[PDB]
Amino acid sequence: DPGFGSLQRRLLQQLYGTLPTDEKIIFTYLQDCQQEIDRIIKQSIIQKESHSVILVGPRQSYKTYLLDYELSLLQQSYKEQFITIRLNGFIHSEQTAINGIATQLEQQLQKIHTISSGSLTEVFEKILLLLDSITKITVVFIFDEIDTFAGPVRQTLLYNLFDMVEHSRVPVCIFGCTTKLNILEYLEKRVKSRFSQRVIYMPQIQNLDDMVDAVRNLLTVRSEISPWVSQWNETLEKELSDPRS
Amino acid sequence: NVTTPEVAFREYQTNCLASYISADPDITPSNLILQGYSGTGKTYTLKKYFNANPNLHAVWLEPVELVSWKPLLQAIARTVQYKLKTLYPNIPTTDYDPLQVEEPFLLVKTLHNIFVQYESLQEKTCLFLILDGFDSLQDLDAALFNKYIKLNELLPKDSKINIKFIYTMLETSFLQRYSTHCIPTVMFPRYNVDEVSTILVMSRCGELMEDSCLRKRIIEEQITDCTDDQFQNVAANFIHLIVQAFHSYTGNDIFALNDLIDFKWPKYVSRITKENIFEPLALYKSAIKLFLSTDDNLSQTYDLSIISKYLLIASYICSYLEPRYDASIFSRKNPRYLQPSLFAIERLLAIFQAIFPSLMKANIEVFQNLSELHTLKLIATTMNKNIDYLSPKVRWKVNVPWEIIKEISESVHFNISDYFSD
Amino acid sequence: MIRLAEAHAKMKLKNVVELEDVQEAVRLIRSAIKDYATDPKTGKIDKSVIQRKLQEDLSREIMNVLKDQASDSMSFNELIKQINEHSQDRVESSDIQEALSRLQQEDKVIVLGEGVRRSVR
Amino acid sequence: SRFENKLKTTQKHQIVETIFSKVKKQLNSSYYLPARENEFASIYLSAYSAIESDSATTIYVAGTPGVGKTLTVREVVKELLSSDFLYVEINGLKMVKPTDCYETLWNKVSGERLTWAASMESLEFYFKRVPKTIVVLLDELDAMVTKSQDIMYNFFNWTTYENAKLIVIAVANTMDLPERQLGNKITSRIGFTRIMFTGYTHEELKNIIDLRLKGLNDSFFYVDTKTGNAILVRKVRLRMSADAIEIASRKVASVSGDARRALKVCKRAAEIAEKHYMAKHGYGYDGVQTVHITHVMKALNETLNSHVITFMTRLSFTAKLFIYALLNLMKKNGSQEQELGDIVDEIKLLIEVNGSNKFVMEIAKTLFQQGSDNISEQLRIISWDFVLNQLLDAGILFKQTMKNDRICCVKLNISVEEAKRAMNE
Ligand SMILES: Nc1ncnc2c1ncn2[C@@H]1O[C@H](COP(=O)(O)OP(=O)(O)OP(O)(O)=S)[C@@H](O)[C@H]1O
Ligand SMILES: Nc1ncnc2c1ncn2[C@@H]1O[C@H](COP(=O)(O)OP(=O)(O)OP(O)(O)=S)[C@@H](O)[C@H]1O
Ligand SMILES: Nc1ncnc2c1ncn2[C@@H]1O[C@H](COP(=O)(O)OP(=O)(O)OP(O)(O)=S)[C@@H](O)[C@H]1O
Repeated sequence: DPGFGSLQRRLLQQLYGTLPTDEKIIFTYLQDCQQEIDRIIKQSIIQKESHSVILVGPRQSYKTYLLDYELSLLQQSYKEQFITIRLNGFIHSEQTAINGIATQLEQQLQKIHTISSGSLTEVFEKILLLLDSITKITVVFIFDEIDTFAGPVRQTLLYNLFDMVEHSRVPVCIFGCTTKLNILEYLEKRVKSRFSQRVIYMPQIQNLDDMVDAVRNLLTVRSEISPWVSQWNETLEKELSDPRS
Repeated sequence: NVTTPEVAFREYQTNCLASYISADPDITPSNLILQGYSGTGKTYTLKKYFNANPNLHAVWLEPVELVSWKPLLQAIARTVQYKLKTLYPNIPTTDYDPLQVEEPFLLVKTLHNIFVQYESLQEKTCLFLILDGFDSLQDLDAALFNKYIKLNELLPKDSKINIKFIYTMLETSFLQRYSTHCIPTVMFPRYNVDEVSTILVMSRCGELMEDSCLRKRIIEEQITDCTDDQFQNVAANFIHLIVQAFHSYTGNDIFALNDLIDFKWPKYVSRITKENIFEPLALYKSAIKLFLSTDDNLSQTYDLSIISKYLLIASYICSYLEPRYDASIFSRKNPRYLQPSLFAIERLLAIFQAIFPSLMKANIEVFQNLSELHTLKLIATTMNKNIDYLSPKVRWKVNVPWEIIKEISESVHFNISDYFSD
Repeated sequence: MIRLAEAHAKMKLKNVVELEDVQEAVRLIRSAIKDYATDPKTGKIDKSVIQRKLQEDLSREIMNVLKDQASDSMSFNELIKQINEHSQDRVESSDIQEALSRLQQEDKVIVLGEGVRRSVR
Repeated sequence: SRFENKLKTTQKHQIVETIFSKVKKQLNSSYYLPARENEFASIYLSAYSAIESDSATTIYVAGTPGVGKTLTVREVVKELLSSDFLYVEINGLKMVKPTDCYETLWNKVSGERLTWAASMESLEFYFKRVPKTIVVLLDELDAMVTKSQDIMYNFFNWTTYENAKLIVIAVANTMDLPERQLGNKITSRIGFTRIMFTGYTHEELKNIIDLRLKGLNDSFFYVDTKTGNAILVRKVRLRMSADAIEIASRKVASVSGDARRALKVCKRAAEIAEKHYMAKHGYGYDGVQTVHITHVMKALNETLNSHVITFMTRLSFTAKLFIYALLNLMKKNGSQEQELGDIVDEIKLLIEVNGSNKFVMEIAKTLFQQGSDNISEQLRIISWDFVLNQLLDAGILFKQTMKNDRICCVKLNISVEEAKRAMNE
């Protein structure tokens, strides 16, 4: 029957979170944090702050998930108010990261309405003079495994970006994702000092009951797609309720 | 909504694979790990799944035919662009140089440039890029698996087309290094013996019932015209026989068996007659002389000469006799198992001149045959291949096992059981 | 074990060896050896995490029982025979005492006189 | 320049500005100074002598970041701007390659794009040929001088020339930099004329704070109670209680005494109070205010406390088991280095030392097979690979690389003591 296929579609696209952004259901045990992030990000876009921050927590901690949740949520609200730039630490070496910035910047400008031209040195100085310098566009960054930049050798790119945080009139924002709990000691004196010293640890599930409630959130559907949705959710809560099931 | 095929021993895996993969790019996860050791038919169950579901779109790569990640990237680029050119002939396109990409980020930029133009698509469609054996890349490092995991994120989220990978790997000692990513994965355990036989027979009857040699010997012997089943019976019987007789030697492989079968089928055919076709028993009792030895080998009385024999047999003497004792047990008045210790030149010459049967002092043929040996890699040097023939720090060690030593001793009639004492 | 358990039973003037009279024999033989598994050198510089988990799972199970046992009151001994005897060897049951003491602090149950043990409303 | 307009858009619906927002806005890290007063004048007169008399010298300055030295030299060369010179911020940590400085130089001299070779050729040419003073900011010199000092060798052998139209204002991190990597011959040309920058006293910190709060200290805004907007509908006032400022200055001057750290922690407490005030009234983002000591107390404590303890108190029971076993091994062998398979053996111990208790039975079952006796008899515990990794990448645990996973070593990066304490909670 069509209904069962439709309901399976709904449940599956939920269990990837691929629902439309307004329908995503974020777990309670971390709401505040994204709330904490929400301000941190929205007042960095609307009120044009320029503060940096580092999310930290183990893998599979929804870091990029919370980030893209916020960005999508803002997209429908403030479409052109900003641009987004993500430079994964893994694939982007310290030198390739420059070209990454350049290219993502140019193809964001071509979406909001010559940069990659030149050599690595030239494109780097170009992005410098471009950023460092009615409203002004804010440019939000996202780093995955930012720690890989923070090798003992250079720690250059982080330094330059935190300098942008410190100086540039364009209100920038940085969301470093990583996993090294003692991320700070990696950052050198110059880098640490540049850094706003604000790092938010991501929470973990502290109570069995919290995980039960998280499963409840995930599995539950909130509208009628197939006639069984009521039957579905009632069977759901039945099986999830009894501590002997 | 997809047609899950059926495989003789992949029921759970077929179901879970069709569950982790569908048309909808939304409910389709980013990556996937078909894991399991070589001999479980991953490259076959996956193919026999795709051929059941042709509406979707995939690309097939052979990471073993490539060598490094550079050709890997370049091949990914060229295959993707050609696959799209051949998937939608109508859309105009500007092909980007697949030989231009040399960095993992160059790949992402190129793919973005390739996908932004396909935005005239009618619906979000998936594209499953299959890497067949991402483990066996000859230059693997810790920092490659994640390098390929993360490409989902860099690429735009709302592109009309969605690249989704399917990695294939073995040696769970590798997949363990990436558990915390919690990427969905399926495992293929190796088969038991019986199911091995089942797969093997149902896959090789088509080869053996209609091969050239058996059909030939049909008319080459009394005709005894018969139905197809008689050949089925005899072939399947030979199959069960060879597998049940060589299992303990081959393990649960499917390829090794697919080699033994072809190495031992022609002779077995030769040993059939007019009568045994209805009698597998006597057929076995007649062809026995092969069922009991691999004969997979295709102690030599080495060409080397007397002076070489003595050179080698003396250079073997300090695989147990350190220079602490030689000047005692050889004067002019167990490490048989372990890897040999290192000689030094002019000790070899010493023991040689000792146990050569004052008779000889010339050393031109001696060193001549020494270089001969070193070209035969019987007494190799731990040091380099060019400066050995100086006298810098350089050690020599035998690379012949003890049986050839017994042989050389008996043939030269010199005895060696003496110098080893414990 | 045998020559020593029969001596223990000789003590207390017991005429026949019981079952709960070889147990202290085992204890005594284990006086020397209690603390090493593959390598010697006992060491053992004497609340553990695995003890935490033991108390926790006991709490889980006993709450589930007492909420499934509608007659909310039962003795500690009755409760032991209800759970600690269903299967393999009995437990200290003073760790059960700590469990129920926690359930008094947390107030998930109420001893309510030594004779029984009730839960909370 | 060209792309600057490309960052300016129009859709802006009267962004709401609350009180603490304005505060942090002037409290920004960008906009005479009290802390460095005699240093200001000293470097001012150094450059005055070097330029107004048309000579060339080397002004070395060193000290930890955040002492204002970048701002201080900028103030000096800014007052000098009003009275020949090219302020060329050659930051080694901004140079993509080490040699790239040359090109900037090689550009700022003529505006040409060639290699570093011809760059320095024409540079020295200009330094010894041109008939007759350009302040090149050698920011964070360390990066440039790492390979074999050839870079700084050049950068100062240029300076040593007499008629060289070349003043350098070098800033390094540490004082002994010229005496630990630079060549002795180089060290001499560097000279003994280096100005040191001390830390900052909490007095100076108060000064800089009230400076940033000059026009805003204890001042009045005109705040509409409906929207939370602030204008420098009730005329509210705000006081920034200088006692919290005092305690923050004291704490920072204690360990570091850095302007950046102090500014930022002040901003942090400010925005904390801001979010509390916003929550208490819910203005969203479209009588009298103060900042209690408790705000700065929280904001400052958060800059010291770690999380490793509060983290390990939240790991999976498997992880805690692993760690506790590792600690038993550390004290049993006194080696603070264990073998991985040995740890597995110890976990087996710890599971079996307790009796056949039904609860130990459940533990054994699950930890070795998630129930479902159908599949059972695991060699090493479930998720063991997974939890090992979840630890390792988290920087807690630290392991060498041998594909043989029974003799590979393992070591705690954190202190044993704090780990034990974490086990005790
Ligand atoms: N495109 C996506 N849409 C929705 N959820 C996603 C997406 N990609 C990943 N996730 C979720 O992200 C969660 C894991 O967090 P991620 O941020 O993706 O990875 P992480 O380990 O938490 O941090 P990273 O990504 O490794 S730096 C999982 O629950 C995934 O379901
Ligand atoms: N269930 C099956 N049904 C039919 N044939 C099978 C089955 N399983 C394995 N085979 C055969 O065994 C072969 C082994 O396939 P492969 O996937 O190459 O083996 P493998 O484990 O992948 O090792 P590789 O090739 O190095 S990845 C297949 O090509 C089939 O011919
Ligand atoms: N006297 C002051 N008045 C106002 N703000 C100050 C003062 N001193 C320092 N600051 C602030 O603190 C920052 C410290 O920057 P600087 O110390 O000049 O840079 P730095 O010492 O060179 O650090 P680097 O660049 O990593 S070596 C300044 O940019 C101001 O934001």
